[PDB]
Amino acid sequence: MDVLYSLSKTLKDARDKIVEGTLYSNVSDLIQQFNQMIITMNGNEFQTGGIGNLPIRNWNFNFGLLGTTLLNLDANYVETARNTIDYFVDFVDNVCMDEMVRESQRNGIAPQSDSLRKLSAIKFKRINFDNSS
Amino acid sequence: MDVLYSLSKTLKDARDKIVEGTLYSNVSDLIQQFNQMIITMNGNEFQTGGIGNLPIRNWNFNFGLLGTTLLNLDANYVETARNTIDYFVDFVDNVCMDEMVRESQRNGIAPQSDSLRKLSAIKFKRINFDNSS
Amino acid sequence: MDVLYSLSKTLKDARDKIVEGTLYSNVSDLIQQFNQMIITMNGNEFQTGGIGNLPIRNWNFNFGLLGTTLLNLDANYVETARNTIDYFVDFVDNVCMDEMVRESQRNGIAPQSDSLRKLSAIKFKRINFDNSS
Amino acid sequence: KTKEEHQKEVQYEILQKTIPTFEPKESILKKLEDIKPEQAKAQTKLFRIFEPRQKPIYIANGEKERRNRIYWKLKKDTLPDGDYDVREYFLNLYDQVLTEMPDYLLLKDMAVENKNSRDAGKVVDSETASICDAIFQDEETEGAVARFIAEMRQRVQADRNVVNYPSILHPIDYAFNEYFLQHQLVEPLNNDIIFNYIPERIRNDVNYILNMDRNLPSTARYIRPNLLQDRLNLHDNFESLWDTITTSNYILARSVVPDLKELVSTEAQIQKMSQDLQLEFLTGINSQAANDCFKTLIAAMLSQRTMSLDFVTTNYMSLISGMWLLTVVPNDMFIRESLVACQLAIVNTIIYVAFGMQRMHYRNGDPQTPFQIAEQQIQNFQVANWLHFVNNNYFRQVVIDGVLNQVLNDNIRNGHVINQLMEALMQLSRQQFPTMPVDYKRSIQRGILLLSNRLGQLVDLTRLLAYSYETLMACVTMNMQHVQTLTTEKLQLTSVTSLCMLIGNATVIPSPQTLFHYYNVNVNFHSNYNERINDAVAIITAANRLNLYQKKMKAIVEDFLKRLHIFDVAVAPDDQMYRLRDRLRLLPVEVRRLDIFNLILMAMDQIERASDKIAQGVIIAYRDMQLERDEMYGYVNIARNLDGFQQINLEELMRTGSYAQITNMLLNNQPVALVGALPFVTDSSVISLIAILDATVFAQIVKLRKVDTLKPILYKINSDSNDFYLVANYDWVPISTTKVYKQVPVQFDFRNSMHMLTSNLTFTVYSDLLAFVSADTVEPINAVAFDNMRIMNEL
Amino acid sequence: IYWKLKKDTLPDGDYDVREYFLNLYDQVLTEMPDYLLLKDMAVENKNSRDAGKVVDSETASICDAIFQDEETEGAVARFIAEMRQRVQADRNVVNYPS
Repeated sequence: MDVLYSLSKTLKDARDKIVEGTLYSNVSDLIQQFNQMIITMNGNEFQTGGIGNLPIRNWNFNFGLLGTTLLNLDANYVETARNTIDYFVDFVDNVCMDEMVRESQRNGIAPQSDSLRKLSAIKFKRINFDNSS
Repeated sequence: MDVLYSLSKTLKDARDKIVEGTLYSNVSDLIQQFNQMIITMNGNEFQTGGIGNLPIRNWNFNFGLLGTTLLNLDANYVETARNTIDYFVDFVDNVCMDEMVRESQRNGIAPQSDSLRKLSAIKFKRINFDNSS
Repeated sequence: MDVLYSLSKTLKDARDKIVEGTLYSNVSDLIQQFNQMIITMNGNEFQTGGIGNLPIRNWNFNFGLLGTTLLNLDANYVETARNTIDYFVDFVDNVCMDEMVRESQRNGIAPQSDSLRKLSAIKFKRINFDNSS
Repeated sequence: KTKEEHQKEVQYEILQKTIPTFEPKESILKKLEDIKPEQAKAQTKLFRIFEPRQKPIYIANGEKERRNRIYWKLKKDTLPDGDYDVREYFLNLYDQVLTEMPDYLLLKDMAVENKNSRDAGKVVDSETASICDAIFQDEETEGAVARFIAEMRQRVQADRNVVNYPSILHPIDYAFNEYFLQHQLVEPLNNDIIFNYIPERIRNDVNYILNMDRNLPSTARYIRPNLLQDRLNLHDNFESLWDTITTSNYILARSVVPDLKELVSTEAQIQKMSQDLQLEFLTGINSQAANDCFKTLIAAMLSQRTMSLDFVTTNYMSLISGMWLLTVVPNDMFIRESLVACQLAIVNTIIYVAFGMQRMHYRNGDPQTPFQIAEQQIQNFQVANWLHFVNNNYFRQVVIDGVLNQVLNDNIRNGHVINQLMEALMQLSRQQFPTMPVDYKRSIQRGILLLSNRLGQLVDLTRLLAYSYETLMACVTMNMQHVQTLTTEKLQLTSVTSLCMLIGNATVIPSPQTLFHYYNVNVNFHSNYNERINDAVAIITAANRLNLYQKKMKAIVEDFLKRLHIFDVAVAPDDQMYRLRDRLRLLPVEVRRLDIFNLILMAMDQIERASDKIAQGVIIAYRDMQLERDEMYGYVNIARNLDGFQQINLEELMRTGSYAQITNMLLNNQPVALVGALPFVTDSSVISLIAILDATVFAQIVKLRKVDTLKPILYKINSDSNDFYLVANYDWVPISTTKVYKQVPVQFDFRNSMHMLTSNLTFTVYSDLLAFVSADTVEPINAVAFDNMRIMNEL
Repeated sequence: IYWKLKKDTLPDGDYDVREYFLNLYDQVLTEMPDYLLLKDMAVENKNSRDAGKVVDSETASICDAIFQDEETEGAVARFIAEMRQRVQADRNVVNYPS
């Protein structure tokens, strides 16, 4: 649960702050969190869908790392970030829209969807950035 | 007066951004702020209440320094932080509760509680992390 | 357009988080951003107004550089920061007032005021910051 | 007495064996003055970790393809067994790259001539030229690559001082070099910058004149010396280290105190004092002693030492001079023993003797000094007022330009308290002095008259001392706290009397060159201290984040202390070392070193995967598996994942010593997956694979209860194996059990390895920053003070 | 491994037993420690995978003997390897294993 919100917050801050012409010493923490997330999620398989009309999609994290050595972000780095950001936002939208419409008559507070069940393991708990909402 | 708001912001940040899984690089500044606050506030004793049915309670401050070594926060760090977080939350809650009801005809701006009187002294001015609301 | 928002956000962050007592770690990004903005905006002039009864005013930027190495900011740092913070606030107010009253039939998205036309140059794009708004 | 002196020497030696200072107190001066500034170190050759090699590929069926594909490899392959040793080597490389950190790059000189391009252009580095020649001669590349290699051009925009060169490197190396390029430590040097770098108090003076004569080139590049304040709070719980530091500062300050000139004749003054004192003691009065005492006093007031008072009470003139000493120097600069002893002696030998009051019964250790009791017991206005002034004379806490300093009060600074002292002494001179013998009283009052009869010279001496203190303290960079310390400096009371009774009319101000020498030495020491602190904290923080728990922090703290050039490690106490370590653990590291560590930790996975002498782990799986084919090698046990098998860390089991789990999982035949930095034996023998061998390389694990010797096997079946004809001529599925957790080395891609560097055209490194300023002193006679009055007003 | 007396000079006879006890008490009181340092008596353990230090050389020998005995289980070995001194210099207190 909290892992999904941490990923969403990371993506939102990446959308807000990764623009051409900024200073790296202002978004260093966000870039570090993004790199840690992409290291953790790399090499996994996911399945989403099953009911209603939501399509059955397979998701694989296979994106390369992001450099942090440039003092000013340029257009190349901007588009490199943006492509993966759009992919991640589509993935999180899909998993959220899957989880929203499912419920149970007992133990409703617990996750029910396959993706949320899988993302509740022990290792994935090493990605939790902020809970500010 | 602003010291109370800084304390509240520090407590909220410590409770929300300090959980298991967060890389230390995300909250290094918060760690430094918390260490400074706990060092400065240590050793000074406060009292609250003294009017109406509001209970009269004492206060003490003897707490260790939050660590800065582990790459990623662990559960022991979480418990160590959260114990002091709980105590300080109780302290600030009682302080504001006492400061609300008391009032004066003259010098309405002037704080009326001894807690605030000692808070705005010449030694506690080292904790003003934020004024943004 | 985005440069004006960056200026406003930087001014807000500076006038909020620069208060005597806070540790220097809390303003590292603020210090870097403010220093780059000051060193980039200097050696320049602007003219605003020229329509209606708004104050037709000329502005010159030749301010100095803030200190960098300080364990804890004293009141001198806050005063020398505010002495330019107020000037920047007045400049942003003048620019926004001159921008709001203007209008055009064609290409309303693009900037119209001469000050905004000049500020849209790439050389000022280094003042870009986060877009959390 | 000799036995008593031996016992006291034994006790003081036991005390001294807890202080890091060498036996003679003069070698510290040499070590300090020999401290070179922060060395400017350029990079003669580019910092490269990855270089390309040529390797043959194989058809999927297991025969050579005749193509020669370019791969990547480490320059050095020295990654040993065990994850802990790998991370220790990583920390060593971190230290190496931290020491090798450059400050400025002249990329024009590093460029070399190129032959590949038909335009006779330039290339960045010799290694880039060699790899470009390698890719140019070979015909297994695209034509667009040839077009780019022929059209790649350098550009020099000298007006804005920007130059670019094309380079071919791996992303890690290019990221390193670009971060070094964009994060340069050098800043432009303007006339205003060099003018405001000079301390402002000296600039505001009128005794000195600062004239700018040398012409700064428009391409001025200088490194700003680090001026960060102390981050250790060396004023509490650090008595030994603080004592060593302040003793070194005392020696350095003593080294720069100007000497006195043409004092009044000593023999005549001795004769006059002997005649006036009516002697039936006064020995040890020489100009050398006076100069040494003056230098000791000014240096002690400067470097915030603690001064012990030594006297022989039989010489009342010693206490008379000590009256002036106590008036001038604030009482908080001494240790309590000396202050209480001197106060009790002075009060019970001069004043209370003269005023017909009982001798002051007193108890040591009262919260109030005896002078306060004197103040609230005597109603003679002159001496009472003087006693009050001395009572509340303390160092004043001020902050100038963000630098903490302790300065004297204004009243003594202009030389006015000497008039009060003279008036009080003259009041005591004609006093009745009851219940005292004849000759003793006569001698006392005549000595008092002798000290009173030097009013103008005493005023000049004290205000000259004040001005010298101001001038010397102006250039102090590090702040000075105020706290009592273990050791002290012996102040000779007889020397104080000599200075009081022998001061002439010679104005002596510090020489400008001496002032600049002291300032440069102090700032060099401060920069070295700050940089060593930064390196130590970065080392400890990086080691802690990367999980290196055996790194004894005591060794790192030992190296840090030893590299301060003013200490001695073999004497330090362990508890204070642990306190210093705990202080260091909580400081935030500077951003450059933290970012370097972040880059290292983001590239460590790739670096470890790149080596061919190391592997991530092994899977046995206790089941038959079809061999996976690869382009790099004919038939390999490639397992790019550890899916479906339980993971156990070898180093964890080894250090913990719990061997039960792996022993059971090996004996009872259950699939497992060991993970750890393990070298592997390449097996180019298909017959060795047929006769199953990767099933007994784990027996020694339980045979000897050790894991370092564990040397797994990886099968490499190719055409050149001396037995490959079995696979080609017989039909059998390649069957094996043991796989190795390894990723294929990255294919050499040219369109992403190519990169362009950004740097300045050319410049010069400036560090001295003092050869561009001249300071000629005014004539020594006409020197004035803050109030625009002359320094010495007696002529 | 069990417990045995380091010294076995006790003579027979209950009276001689009491005499030996009196001599032991006298030796203990004569060898009384006035100030007890704990940093001096420290030999680094070769088997502590956290690079700890122990109280006595014989303690190190015992730790090495237990750590290296093929007839012993792994839990005790891991407990041996987990030994490490923790120093808290802010309150002037240290802890050692024995």
